[PDB]
This record gives sequence, C-alpha cells and structure tokens, in this order.
Amino acid sequence: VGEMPEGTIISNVEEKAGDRGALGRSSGNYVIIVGHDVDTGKTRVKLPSG
Amino acid sequence: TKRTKKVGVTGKYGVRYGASLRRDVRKIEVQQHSRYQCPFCGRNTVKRTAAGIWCCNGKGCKKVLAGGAWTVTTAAATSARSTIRRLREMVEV
Amino acid sequence: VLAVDLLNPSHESEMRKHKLKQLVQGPRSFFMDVKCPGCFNITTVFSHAQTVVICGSCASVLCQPTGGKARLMEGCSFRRK
Amino acid sequence: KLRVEDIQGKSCLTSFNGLSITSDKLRSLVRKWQTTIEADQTIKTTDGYLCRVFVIGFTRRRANQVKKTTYAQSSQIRAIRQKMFQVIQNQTSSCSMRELVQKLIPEVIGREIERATGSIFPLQNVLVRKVKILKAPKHDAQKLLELHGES
Amino acid sequence: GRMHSKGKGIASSALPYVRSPPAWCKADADSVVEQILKFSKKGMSPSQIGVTLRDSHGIPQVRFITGQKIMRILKANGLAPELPEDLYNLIKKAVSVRKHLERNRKDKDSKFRLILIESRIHRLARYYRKVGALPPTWKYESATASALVA
Amino acid sequence: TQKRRNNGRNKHGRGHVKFVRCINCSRAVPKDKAIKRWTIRNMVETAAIRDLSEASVYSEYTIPKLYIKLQYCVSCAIHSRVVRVRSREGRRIRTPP
Amino acid sequence: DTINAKLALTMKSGKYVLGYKSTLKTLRSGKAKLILIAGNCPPLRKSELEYYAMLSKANVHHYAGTNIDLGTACGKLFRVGVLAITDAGDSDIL
Amino acid sequence: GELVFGVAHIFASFNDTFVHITDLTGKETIVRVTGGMKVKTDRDESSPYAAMLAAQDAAAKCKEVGITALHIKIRATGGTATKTPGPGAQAALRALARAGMRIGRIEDVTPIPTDSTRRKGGRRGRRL
RNA sequence: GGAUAGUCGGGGGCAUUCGUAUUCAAUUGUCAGAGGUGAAAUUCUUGGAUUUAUUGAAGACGAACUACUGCGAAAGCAUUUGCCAAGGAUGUUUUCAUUAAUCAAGAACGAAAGUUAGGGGAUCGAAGACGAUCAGAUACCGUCGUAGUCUUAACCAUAAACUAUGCCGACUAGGGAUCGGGCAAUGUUUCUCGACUUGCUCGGCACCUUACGAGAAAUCAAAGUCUUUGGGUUCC
RNA sequence: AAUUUUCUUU
Ligand SMILES: [Zn+2]
Ligand SMILES: [Zn+2]
Ligand SMILES: [Zn+2]
Repeated sequence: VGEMPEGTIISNVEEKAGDRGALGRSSGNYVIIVGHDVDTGKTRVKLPSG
Repeated sequence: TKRTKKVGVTGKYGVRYGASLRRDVRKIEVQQHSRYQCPFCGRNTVKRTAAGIWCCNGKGCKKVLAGGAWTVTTAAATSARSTIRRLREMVEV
Repeated sequence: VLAVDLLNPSHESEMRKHKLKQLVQGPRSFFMDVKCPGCFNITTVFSHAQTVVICGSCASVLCQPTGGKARLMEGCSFRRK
Repeated sequence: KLRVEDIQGKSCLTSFNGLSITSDKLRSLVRKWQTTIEADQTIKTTDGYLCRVFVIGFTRRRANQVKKTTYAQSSQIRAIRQKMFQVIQNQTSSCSMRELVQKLIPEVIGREIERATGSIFPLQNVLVRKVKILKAPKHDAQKLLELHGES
Repeated sequence: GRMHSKGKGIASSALPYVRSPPAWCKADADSVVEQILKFSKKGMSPSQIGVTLRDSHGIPQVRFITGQKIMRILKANGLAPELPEDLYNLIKKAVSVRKHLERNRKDKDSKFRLILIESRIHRLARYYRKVGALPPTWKYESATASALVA
Repeated sequence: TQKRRNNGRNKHGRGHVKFVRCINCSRAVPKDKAIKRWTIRNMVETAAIRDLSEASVYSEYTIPKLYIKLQYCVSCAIHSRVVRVRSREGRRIRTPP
Repeated sequence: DTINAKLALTMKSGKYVLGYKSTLKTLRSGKAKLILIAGNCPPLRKSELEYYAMLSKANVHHYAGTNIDLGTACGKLFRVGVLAITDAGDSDIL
Repeated sequence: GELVFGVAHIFASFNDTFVHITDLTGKETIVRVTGGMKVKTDRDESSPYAAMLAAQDAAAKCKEVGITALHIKIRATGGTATKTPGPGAQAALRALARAGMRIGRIEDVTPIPTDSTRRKGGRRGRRL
C-alpha cells in the first residue's frame, strides 16, 4: 500500500502486514489510498463505509 | 407482432411484483441476457454465467472475464481503470 | 442626378462597379503566356488559377492558388493577351 | 517568491520558488480596444524541476493607425500562441534554474516572442506573468554548499 | 436566397459576351476532346475537368471550342457515370455525416444537417427521375447508400 | 410604446447574453444592459502624498493605483446617481458629458 | 497523408492478401513487402507474424483499431485480421 | 543598513478593518489589532477614526519590539464580493505614516476571482 | 444545386490543458472579539474565534480582454491544444440546367423550471428553522438549510422563446463607423509576409440626418412603392 | 429603518 500513489483504487487490502486481505473484499467495493506518511510509515485509506 | 407494449422480457412475471419493480428487473435482465463483444476476439459472443463471469465460445479465445453483475464492464470500474492508468503514467514519467 | 445617360456609362464609372452590376456583365480575368526562366517553352496560365501549374519542361511549381489572383514567383517574362 | 530551506550559522538560506507580476501592473497592462493573448507551457531543467511558466502579450498600434479597434483574428491568435510555444521551447530546451533566472530578468522570452511575431500582429508588453514550481529536488543539501560559501 | 440557409450571396462567374472560341488559341477541338477523355479515364469530376483546363491548359470555356458541353462529350464518347456528379457529391456528404453521427451520436447539429442533406438529396432525385436521368424506381436508402457511393 | 430603440441594451445579432451581478444589490443584470464604470483610483488620497513621501523608502518610487470595473443595475445606478433620468430629446445622445 | 486513403487506392490498383493462412503463404513465398496487423490480434499470432516478417525482411505495421475496423478500412463486410500488401501499385504504403 | 522590514497586512472591509503586522515571512506574527477593540459601539468598526486608532496602536506595539520599516499590503474583501477597500484603508495608511514608521512597497492583494461561484442574493438581489 | 482556392467563425461533438476564486481539512504565530446590519440581532470565540502562513481535496465557473462586435434555423455558443463531420460570405471565361418559393398532414432541435434511475453534491438556494422591523410580517433584512443548481441514459416541449415586426423576389436618399472576403497603390513601416493608411465592390450587424412616402400617433429605409387599393405563398 | 385607510353626490 505504501508504494502506491495517493488516490489510487485498490481492493482486498490488508489491515496488517501478512493479513492476506481484510478490507474491500465484497463485490463492487474498493478502498481509496488517501495519503502517506513516511515518518513511522503509515498510510491513510478510505474504506467503503466512508 | 409487437406482442408486448412495454413489459417485454418481464411478460413472464404476469401482473405481480409491482410495475416499478418489474421495470427495474426488465432493465437489469435486458443488460444481463445480452451478447457482448470479446475485447480480444472481436466477436459478439460474450455471455454471462453466474453473476460476474463472462465467457465467449469459439475455436479460439476461450477466456473467462471477471465483470459486473449483469454488464461486462461497469462505469465505476472504467473510471477506476482510467484513474489507475493516469497514476501509473505519472509515476513512470 | 435625376437625368443620366444609362446607355453609355463612363468607363471609369464602370471599372469601379461590380462585374455583375455592370450594364452588361463580363469577366474581370484574363490569360497570360509565361516562359520558363531556364527553358524556351511558353505555357499559358489563368489569372485566377486554382491548381498548381507545372511547366512542360523540367521546372518547379509556377504559381500558388489563392482566393484572388495567384502570385507568380518564377522569373517569367509573361506576355498577356 | 523564495522558500527558506537551509540554516547556516543563524542565517537562513532560501531558494527560488517562482515569480509574478503586481496586480497594479497587470490591471494597468489590461486595456480595452485591444487583444490580449495569454499562453502557458511546462518546462524541465537538467535536474528534477517542473516549472509551469505563463506569458501574456497585448496588441499594439503603429503610431499611424486611425481606427481604434486594433483586433486580431482567432487564427492569428492561434498562430501567435504557436510562436510563443516555439520560442519558449527553443529558449528553455537546456537552461537549468540558473539560466532561467539569468534570462528572465533581462526579459529575453518576451523579446524573442515579439521578434518571432514580426510576420503576425506586432504585439506588445509580452512578459512572463507567473512562473509556478511543481516539483523539487532532494533539497539540494550539497548543491547549496556548492553555490554558497562565497562572501 | 439559399435553399437551406439564410445567406444571400451572389458569388458566381460572369461569362463573356463573345460566345466564340478564343481569338488567340490552338485548342484544335478534337485534341481537347481526347484530352477530356484522358482526364475522364484518370477519374476526375467534370467540375475538376473545367477547372484544370481553364487554370493550367488555357482554354477558358470548353464548349466554346468543342461545340458541346463536356458532359455531352463524355456521354457521346461513352464515359458517362451512372450517377450525376451533383447527386453523387450529395450522397457522399450524407454518408460522411451518417458515419460521423454513428461514431458520435450526440451531434444534434450534425443530425440537423443530415436532415437537410436528406431533403436535398430526395428533391434532386425526384427531379432526375422526372426528367429521366435515373430509373423511375431509383429510390434512396441509407443502408445501401455506402454501396451506391462505392 | 418603445421608450428606447435598442430596448435598453446592446443586443444586435445575438440571441442570449450572459448576466453579471450588481456590486451593491447583487441583482442579475445582462452584460449588455449593465452600466459599466472604471474606477481608477490612486492607492492613497492626494492629501497624504507628503506624509507618504516623508515616510517612504526607495528614493521616490512610483505610487501604484487600483483599477476596479463597477457594473451597476438600472435601479442601483439611478440611486447612486452615476446615471440620471434625462429628457426625451436628451435621451438620444450617447457621448459622455 | 493518411493511410486509410492509401489503403483504399491500393485496393483500387494493387495486390492484397486477406487473412492469416494466405498471409503466411505470401510471407513464406517472399512476395511480401508490408503486413498490417490489427490491434485485436492474438499476441502469439502477432509474435509469429513478426518473426515471419523479420525472416523475410518484410515491414510490419500494427495499426490501431480492431479487426472489425481493419475490415471496414479494407472495404469488406467481414472481419480481417492480417493484411498482406504484396504489390503497392501506385502508392507509398511500403 | 540598520533597518528592519516587516509586512503589514490591511484588510479593509466595509464592516470592520483589520490591521495585521507580521515579520518579513508569513508565520510568527507580532501585532494584530482591529477596530473592534478600539471602538465598542459595534457600528464604527470600519470608521476611519477607529482604523487610525488601531493602526497607531499597532505602530506603538511594533516600536516596542523595535522594527522600523514595513512593506504594506492592503486588501479588500475580495473573492465574489465588493472587491473595493473600505474607508479604513487610507486612514490606516496615514496613521502608520504619521506615527513615524517607514512605509514601502504599497500593493493591493485583494483576492480576485476568475468567474467564481454564484454570489448570494437570489437573482433579484438584496432588495433592501 | 454541386464542385474548386484562400480564408472566417465565443457554430457542433469528442479527447485534452490551464486559471484564480468559494468551501472544507491538517499544521504554525500573538490575542478578544469575529460575522452581519440603517440600527441591530441570531450564531461561535483565551478549549484559540477572525487574521496571517504552508499543503491538499471537492465541485462550480471561464472575471478583466468583452465592444450599439462574431457564429448558429432558433433555443443558444466565451480557458489551451488536437481530431472529426459540417457551414456562410468571397474569388472563379468551373460543373448541371429550372432542378425553384411558400406550405396542410407528418417529423428534428427546442432556455429555464419540472420527472424516472446512476454518479456527484463546492457555492447559491424553492420548502423550512430560527433572529430583528412592524399593530399584525405569514414577506422584503441576517445565518443555517432539503429538493434543486452539475452530469449520464430515458421524459416533456413552454417563456416578454421579442425585432411584441412570417418567408422568397424587384425598386426607392445622403453620410460615416464595424465584421468577413476580393480588387488596386512605381502608399508607410517591421528582422515578401504581416501590421497600418486610402479608394472600389459583395454579403452581414447596426448608426446619424431627412421624409419623395407611410401611420391614429409614438414612430418606420420599412411599418415605404395602398381609395392612384392586385409579385407569390403560409399562420392568425 | 418606517409610513395602512380615505363610503356612496350636489
Ligand atoms: Zn473472444
Ligand atoms: Zn513546373
Ligand atoms: Zn443594484
């Protein structure tokens, strides 16, 4: 997730590293990469629920 | 003969379930039971099987496509594909 | 004014009018025979040509079509008749 | 405009961040009964630097014109825009930020545009109204030392 | 008074009073006739025939030297197209507009222009069927218009 | 009766023109119907030139101005007296006084 | 100039080969100058045709548009996958 | 070269005038005084007298730090609004000039729109 | 009618590019008012309001240039570029040869508002909520605010949709501006062309004076060429 | 800001 540009549309996103997919798995649903933060690397994303 | 003024494919439902619901189902089933063109073969032979799977027959290009519930491609997916294409070009260049 | 000779209008008053509006409508164009600067053949061309003119002998373009009179850029000693 | 980036001995160092024209000058330049042509282009330097530079130019009288319209047809406007585009690309093909600043102060872009627009409407008051910066290098932490250190 | 427009232009060509062959010319009549035949085999419309002959070869009006119109010459020598040039150009324009519309369905202005061209084509076809230039069962169908042009 | 030959706006060869907003009352007035004035005012009053000069830098720099285009509606212009009701004979003139 | 007009005038006066089997035959015989490959072609077939043209020193043009568009440009009512221009006639296709 | 240059923003609205003074940069400002804290009538906030009172109070607080010259920048409401500076702009300028603090680089930085969104009023406008 | 050459157009559609402004979000600086109004008042602000500074997102719109100027059958069309189809005028010793004008019935487009499903909803803002004015304000004023304002696929089909003025054709008075084209200058200017100046002409948008003429008059170059009443054709 | 009303005739 951290290697993707901001605003990209993704699916089957992991909540944790190695989780193997937790978010945006239902049909027609997706997750939006809102922003990045390198210092203590964390990515903010938008879930289908908003 | 026209055989149907407006119900069309929903004539199998008779008079029940409501007119608005029948109209919405009529639009969905018209999209669902439609032959589409294979983006690799150029033949109008793509048909739906089990709500999201689209296959076209023939001697070649027996591919199985992951599409929408009743259309091969949805507007949201096309917009996402364009957005991802744009982002990939910016990253590459 | 209020008394004119429409039978014989002045030449100056006629050359300043539109070709159709004249007493008897007539063309305002003509044909001229030009000579290639490095040859001897003579080719007749139209003053309002709409096509690229090429000399019969080994030569380049003669004139370029335009809305009105085409411009001659080759050094042709044209004779108009 | 300058962007403060580095601190050296309690004396902050800044870097080029863009140029613009005052509102008073822009309003004075904009006038009625004349045609204004404004264009833009994005340019790249030898290093990582994306600069979106604008340009604006106004039609001019010939000190003998009797009419007061002084207007140019849209085809001539498009031809003028192409001439500005060609001039910008030719003069900015390989400059880097040092040459960009060294050539914007004497106003060579506007002069070249006016020279190239000789075959079209003479044009006047051609200048870069605004230059915007979109990408930046890796802070140039060592190139700032290379450039500075003198006096 | 434009048939499908509000324009009132009067631009045209004013033929000279002297309905005679040019005083200073050597067209030789038959040579020009075979020259028109050569250009007809080359495949250019009669309007292009007159334009090229007037602009380049130096004959102002072909009928002045030949004695007949160039379309009459082509019909007499056998190289007569089945469709008249004006109708062919109108149908070709209609085909181009239809192709543009079928690729871009949102061009309402093009749809309006197609309606005008369709009306003009039908009026011209009715005139040609009445005079006898076309078979009385000529008709005009958009599906076969492409094959008609080609 | 037609009070004005032009119907109060410059609309010849057009079918529709965009509408602008009045500065005072924010009414939607057509572009060809809005009364336009150009306020070209120095950034300071003429009575503060001496004070600004005695408190300025840059060795007699040029004092800038402000250029504002004011577009009034009919009612607002009449109230503001930029445009005034004239006689029938004087209505047919357009040259500024 | 464009290429659709050039293709049309080669159709009027020129030598063309339609399809894949005949295109392979023409490339094999060596009487080939230009091959046109539609954008909807199978990737394996495109690689094979490119290899054939490289062996036979024939130019390749993978023009945009599907095989339906290629057939429409060719003036046929059926889909055309591979075009083989053997004689350009009076054109500059090659 | 013993002069220190700040940046004095003036926001001349028709309801209240802002006299904001910062350093040469944007952040880390020093003084911000309006007509609201100079007159308590809720009516003369935009009055020239209140504007000059706020301007001279800003001058005194700036002289407390020890800053000599200011780059002045006046600005109206801007955007999709009147876009004309109020009466307090000139009063603030004169008050700063009279207080003895140096003035330089006068400019108007009101935010102009490139045909921005709709203005309030409802077509017919504010029929007051 | 068609073709041809150089043009012209804020004419149409598709893709693409740019601009500030509005709102919102995060962060940084001092503090007491900020909005708004005739006056206010509602509301929120020592928990940091407002302002200033940096970055970003959303949607809308193309200010100034912009005009008694352009295009389109009209409704309407105003950021850059590219593509496609089409259009008027002009030039023409090019082509066809009456192919023409106006229309019942029948069809295309048809502002804004209004409807059905999908997306999006920044600003404004029907309904509504409060707060001031008034005897009563249910409204005009301030803030917020749903539908709506944007768009796609289907609908309808009217406005002071106006030039309150049907379309085609002939004639009729003097002048000066403006747009597009063409013609002419042993004209001017700038490192073969452009810009400017002058004259002529065609087609538009209009303007000033006047009334041979018309009208009941206001006024009209058509609303004139009508008791001296008849060019043709629809609507009413 | 704010300003509603003037019976039927002589
Ligand atoms: Zn397939
Ligand atoms: Zn030649
Ligand atoms: Zn107003």
